[PDB]
Amino acid sequence: DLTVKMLAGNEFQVSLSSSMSVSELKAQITQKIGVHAFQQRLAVHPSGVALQDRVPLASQGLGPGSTVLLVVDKCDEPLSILVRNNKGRSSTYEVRLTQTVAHLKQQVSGLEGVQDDLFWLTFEGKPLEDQLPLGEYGLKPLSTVFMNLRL
Amino acid sequence: DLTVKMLAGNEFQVSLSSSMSVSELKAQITQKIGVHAFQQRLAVHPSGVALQDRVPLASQGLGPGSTVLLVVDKCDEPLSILVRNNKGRSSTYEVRLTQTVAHLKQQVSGLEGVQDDLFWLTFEGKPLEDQLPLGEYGLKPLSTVFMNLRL
Amino acid sequence: TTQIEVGPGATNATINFEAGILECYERFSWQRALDYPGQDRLHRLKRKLESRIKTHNKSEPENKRMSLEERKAIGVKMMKVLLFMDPSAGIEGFEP
Amino acid sequence: TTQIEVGPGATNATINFEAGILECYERFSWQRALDYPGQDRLHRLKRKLESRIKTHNKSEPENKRMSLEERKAIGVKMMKVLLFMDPSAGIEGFEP
Repeated sequence: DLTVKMLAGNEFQVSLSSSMSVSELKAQITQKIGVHAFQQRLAVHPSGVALQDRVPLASQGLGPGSTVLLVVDKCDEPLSILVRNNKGRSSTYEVRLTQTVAHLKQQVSGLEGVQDDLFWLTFEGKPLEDQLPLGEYGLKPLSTVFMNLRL
Repeated sequence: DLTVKMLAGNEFQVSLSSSMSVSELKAQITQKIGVHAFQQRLAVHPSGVALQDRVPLASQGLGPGSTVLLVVDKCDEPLSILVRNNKGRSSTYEVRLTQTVAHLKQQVSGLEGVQDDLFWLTFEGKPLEDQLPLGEYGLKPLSTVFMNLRL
Repeated sequence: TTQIEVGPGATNATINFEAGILECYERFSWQRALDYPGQDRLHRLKRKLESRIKTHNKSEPENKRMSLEERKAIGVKMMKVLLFMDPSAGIEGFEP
Repeated sequence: TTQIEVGPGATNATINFEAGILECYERFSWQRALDYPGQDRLHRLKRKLESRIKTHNKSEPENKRMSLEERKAIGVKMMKVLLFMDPSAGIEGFEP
C-alpha cells in the first residue's frame, strides 16, 4: 500500500501490484478521487523529487509504507483545435483539455448538424472516448480530430 | 544618475557621489521616498542578483544609466529587548523594529516612571534618536539598551 | 461556475491559504502598489479572517489552535508550492 | 487603519497582483482544499477582475493592453518576489 498526500494534508491509500508503474498509480488515483491522469504531478515525500514515468516505483524511492505527494495541475487554459467532417471540411472549436470528449462531440454535433450517436472522433489513429477528458489524448493548438460516420 | 525600479514598475532617480556605496544609495532612497534603510532589499536589473554591501556599486556592474530593483520589507514582527535603568536594573520590552525610538521611550517612561524628556537611550555606544525607527540600530532579541539621565 | 466537491478539512485549509493571501496583500502594500479599493479589500479580508480564525479555534482543541501569524506561515508555504507547482517549495504545506 | 499611499499606476499594479491572487485561488481549488464560500470568493474575484481589465484596457494605449491570462503571469511573478522577498524569485526559475 501507498499513501498519497495532497496540499493541505488530505491523505488516502493506494494499493499497487503486480507491476508498480507510475502510470498505474495515476490510474489508481483517478479511480479513487476523480483527478485525471494528465493533471497529476507526483513527487516522492519528503524529498519532493518528481516521479519519473518510464521508471518503476521500486527503482525510485518508493516501496510499501512510502508517501507520495500529489499536486493537481488544472491545465484548463483555452485552446483551439480543428475537427474535420466526413466531406474533408475542417472547422475550429474552442476547447479546454479538462472538457470531456462527449462535450466536444456536442459542439461538433451542433455545427455539423449530425447527431452525436451517429459519429465518433479519432486522433492520431485511435478513438476518442466520450467519458475521458481531451487532455488524455495530448491535443495541441490546431491538432486535427477526424469525424467518422456510423451506420 | 541611477534608476530605482519598484515592484509595480514605477521608477525614480538617484544621483550618487564619488563613494558610490550601497549604504549611500539606501540613504538616498530613504530621503526620496521615506523607506528606511533596514527595510530596503536591492537587486541589479534585469538579472535580479542582490547587491552586496561591502562592494562598491561600480564594482557590481552598476554605473550611470543603470537600474536597481527595490523591494520593501516592512520588518514589523515582534521582538523583545532589554532596557537598563540608571540603577543597573534591566527590564524587558516587547517592540517592533518599525516603532520609533520615541515610542520605545514612552514604554520606558511608563515602566520606570521617569518623564521621557529627562532621559535618553543608547545602544553599543551611540545615542538612539527619537524620530528614527528601532530597525535603524540593528537591535536583536534581548539586546541591551541603556537609559541615561539628563540634568 | 464549475464547483469542485470537497471534504471537512477544506475549511481549515482555506483559512490557512487565505491567511497566506493576506500576507501577500500586506507585503504588496509596502511596495506602494496597492490602490485604494485594493487596500479596502486587504482590510476587509483581514477582518473576516480574524473572525473566522476565532470561530474555528473555539471548535478545535487546544493543541491544534493557531493564531493569524502561524496560519500565515502555513499559507505562504502552500502558495509557494502552487506558484512553482513544486512540493519542495513547499513541503510543510502538505502537513508532514 | 493606516493608509500607505500609492501614486499613478497602482491601479494597473493592483489588477496584475490580483490577477496573480486569482491564479492561486484557482490552483488551490484543484487541490480540493478550497471550501465552498472560498470558491465563491474565487468566482467573485474572477468576474470583478474581468470587468476591471476591460475598463483599464480602454484607457491605456495598444502596446500596454493585456488579457487576464497574460496579467496572471505578471501577478504570479510579483507573488513570487513577495513570498520570498527577493526580486530574483520569479525571474527565471529558482529555489529557496
